[PDB]
Amino acid sequence: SAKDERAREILRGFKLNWMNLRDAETGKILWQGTEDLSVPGVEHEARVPKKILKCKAVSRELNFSSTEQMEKFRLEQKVYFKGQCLEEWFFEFGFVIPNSTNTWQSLIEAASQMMPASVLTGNVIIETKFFDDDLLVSTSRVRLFYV
Ligand SMILES: c1ccc([C@@H]2Nc3ccccc3-c3nc4ccccc4n32)nc1
Ligand SMILES: c1ccc([C@@H]2Nc3ccccc3-c3nc4ccccc4n32)nc1
Repeated sequence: SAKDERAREILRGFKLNWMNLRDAETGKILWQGTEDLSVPGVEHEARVPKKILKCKAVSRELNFSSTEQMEKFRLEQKVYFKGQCLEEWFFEFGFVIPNSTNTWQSLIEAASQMMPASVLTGNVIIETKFFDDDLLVSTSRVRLFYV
């Protein structure tokens, strides 16, 4: 369909350039990277400090480029533990200018009692879906290790 084709054009023009995660209370950077963890079809991996699980909230900065215009760029993310969804998060960025580069800041609040890092590590998958409005542009997964 015309929509399948537009989703592929948007994905072809998209890159996640860099990202970081901070403790929202202190501001300190807990994780950073420059690889595009949203590329579909391969399982990505990330190692995060275990103490991130004790944060009341984490702030994310996500820097991305897009050749295509988007009217309502947004994300749906699911935290899966051994295949079961524990939490779902929704975030909206909105309009994206064609051929722009953009930094998107989001706050992720903890929900309700966290299992220990040693039980979670290697058993959490974050599934990220990027949309333009109701159009699914890509689905990607990162497996998390807590260190
Ligand atoms: C390190 C850790 C988790 C991710 C994961 N995976 C992601 C992949 C593409 C874009 C954003 C993320 C991301 N946002 C997160 C917010 C809270 C917890 C995990 C989150 N992710 N990426 C790198
Ligand atoms: C604050 C906000 C969200 C979470 C969230 N909450 C989680 C709930 C169940 C399993 C894993 C997580 C989780 N892994 C994370 C890796 C990086 C950042 C946040 C992460 N989480 N933890 C503290």
